[PDB]
Amino acid sequence: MAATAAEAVASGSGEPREEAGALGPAWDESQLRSYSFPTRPIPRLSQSDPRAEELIENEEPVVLTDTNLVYPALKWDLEYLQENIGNGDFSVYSASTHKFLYYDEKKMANFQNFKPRSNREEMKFHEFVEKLQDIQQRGGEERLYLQQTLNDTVGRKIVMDFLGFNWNWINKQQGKRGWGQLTSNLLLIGMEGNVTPAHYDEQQNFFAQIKGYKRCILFPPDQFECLYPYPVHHPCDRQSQVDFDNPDYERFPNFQNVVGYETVVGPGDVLYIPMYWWHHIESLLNGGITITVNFWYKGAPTPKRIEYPLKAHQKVAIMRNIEKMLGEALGNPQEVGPLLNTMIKGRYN
Amino acid sequence: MAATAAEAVASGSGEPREEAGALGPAWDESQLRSYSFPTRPIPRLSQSDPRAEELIENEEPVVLTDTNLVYPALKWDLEYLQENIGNGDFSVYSASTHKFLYYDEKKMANFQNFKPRSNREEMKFHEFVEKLQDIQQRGGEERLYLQQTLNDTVGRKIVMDFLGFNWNWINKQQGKRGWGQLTSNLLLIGMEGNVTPAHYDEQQNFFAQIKGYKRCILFPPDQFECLYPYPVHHPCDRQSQVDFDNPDYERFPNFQNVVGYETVVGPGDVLYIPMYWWHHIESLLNGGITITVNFWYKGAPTPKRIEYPLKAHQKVAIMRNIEKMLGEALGNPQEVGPLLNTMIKGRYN
Ligand SMILES: O=C(O)CC[C@H](O)C(=O)O
Ligand SMILES: O=C(O)CC[C@H](O)C(=O)O
Ligand SMILES: O=C(O)CC[C@H](O)C(=O)O
Ligand SMILES: O=C(O)CC[C@H](O)C(=O)O
Ligand SMILES: [Fe+3]
Ligand SMILES: [Fe+3]
Repeated sequence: MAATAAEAVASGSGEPREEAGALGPAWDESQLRSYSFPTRPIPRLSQSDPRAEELIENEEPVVLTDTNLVYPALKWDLEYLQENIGNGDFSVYSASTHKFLYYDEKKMANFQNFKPRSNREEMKFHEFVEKLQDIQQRGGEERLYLQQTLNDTVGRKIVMDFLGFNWNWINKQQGKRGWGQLTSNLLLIGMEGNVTPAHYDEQQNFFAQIKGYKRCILFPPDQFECLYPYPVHHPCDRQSQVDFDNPDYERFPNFQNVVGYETVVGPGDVLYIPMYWWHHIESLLNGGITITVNFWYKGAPTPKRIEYPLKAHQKVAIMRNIEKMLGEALGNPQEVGPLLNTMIKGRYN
Repeated sequence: MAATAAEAVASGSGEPREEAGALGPAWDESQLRSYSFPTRPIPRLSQSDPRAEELIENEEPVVLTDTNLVYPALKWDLEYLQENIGNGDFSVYSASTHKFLYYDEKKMANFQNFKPRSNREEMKFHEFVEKLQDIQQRGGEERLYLQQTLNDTVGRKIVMDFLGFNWNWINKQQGKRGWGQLTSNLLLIGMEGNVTPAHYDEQQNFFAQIKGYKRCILFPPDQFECLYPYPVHHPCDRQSQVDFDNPDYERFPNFQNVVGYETVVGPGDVLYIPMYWWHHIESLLNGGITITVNFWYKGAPTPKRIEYPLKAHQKVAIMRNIEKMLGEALGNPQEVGPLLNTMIKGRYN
């Protein structure tokens, strides 16, 4: 029965992997939040597996289990980083809810009726750690999520760890895919339960898990119609307007058709998040703090002769450009919507 | 009472003008079709009136009563033209209904499920006149509408009449408005009751009435949202999808808000139809055949520095361009609609 046959391939992250030396289940289902949509698993392969190379060349997610990409960082933890990360400033987001929706500040100018559910604040690593402890011991509920690009200002031992990354492997990946340069490395440290809502990036991403576990739920670019991203000029550009915890099927009917790809990554796993793929990321409930470092690369330059039909991500690119052009022409982003409706109502719908 | 005050300025063409020498009412109300929308009158002025110049400079319709634009052609009629128009071919449209919706043949390729309610056929003027008589005496109901650009091939006396047009006046109009060159002169001869459905042109137009009477109903460019033009790639591009005789308020709800500008033009009147203004044109019921010659001019070049806010016609221009671009990018016009809906549903509506 196809219905049942399907209810089966809709595993999710699957049965929890077992830790070496019989240290028990890495994590368990009750640590995962519950959503309204189905999900099949992202393949977990070895970098030496020809399949893994296949998925990447073909822009599909895959978790590489043995890259040693950030092997030297697997020793990182709060104590170690405070002693060696530097006296530099670290962007730290604070929020009331478990949801840390990203917002673009340079865009906060066009939409003033927008109020951030989470606020940013610069800190010295020890401050973040301090504030983390107050909350921790005082049993508070304020959630924090440090997210900072690793810059010229980190300490000596961190720079050392950095040099020990597996540049041989990734550089070859950058080379074989024609990608552009590495644009940055984002360091993320969050509290258990922290959620990064579904959104997509215009960067190729190698997501290297370091400490703790993270459940990653991705959606292919062709599910744009089911995820309803905010307007291109809105601060939450690229983020989904749908609240996965309380989805509004009236406003977002096609979210009822969404199908995800998930997996739980841990210390040493590297998840390839292809450019334009939506991803929702959550730190397992009661799993402790999580540490991750990503590698963002500019995508490869678009082929000179366009081949048809277009790939989903090229249509998404086209839609974004229309919204931007219209923004410039009308001289005001607020008017994009009204003109678009006028263009389709009774004509294309 | 504003409601009443308004029910009054909603005259229409107004009281029928009286013919010189007490020859009676030029025409009467029962000769006008009945529609669901209100209309105020287009001003009837003298070319020497500073107001007339005001409306034209400001791109608003006006009927000039004394231009002598086509004074020499006021003698034209079927007999005269057959003897002097030429042996050239004349495009003649035939239709079952009184509505002569224009269709672009070069575009009939993308929409094959489109069937012309009226068909074109080349003829020698005498043929058109012959076919006109058969129908006429045989009491048939097949309607014909000759519409042909006046070309290099017209007879000597017609070329003479042409030279006697008031080029001094119009050339000065072309000059003062910065318009481009005269692109053409369309000759129109239709049967009583013939209707040209609401549509807009991307040409400045001086509409010179010659024989018979025509009721002209125009709408400002900012009523785009009430008139629902077909998709830009459709054969009926620029025409309204709304059937003025049987309007579908379900599909076209805003047609309930449409307000027209009308007038009845006769022998010697010249109606200025500004670029992008919608116009519906009908030959009075039982008024005999009608003859008109238009003057189409390219519009003036768009100012180098764009001033805000945009004028309605600039937004219409913007919408058309979006539809065309999307057509090229997707490599197929049929897909424009689906992408536009995906772009607005749950995001901008
Ligand atoms: O100073 C900051 O926190 C921003 C650093 C910037 O993202 C970079 O290093 O390129
Ligand atoms: O790990 C998170 O919570 C956010 C990850 C971020 O979206 C990325 O693209 O690396
Ligand atoms: O030959 C025809 O009927 C088309 C003539 C063309 O419109 C022109 O004269 O520019
Ligand atoms: O007079 C007609 O029936 C059609 C007139 C045509 O739309 C024009 O722009 O001159
Ligand atoms: Fe991301
Ligand atoms: Fe026209």
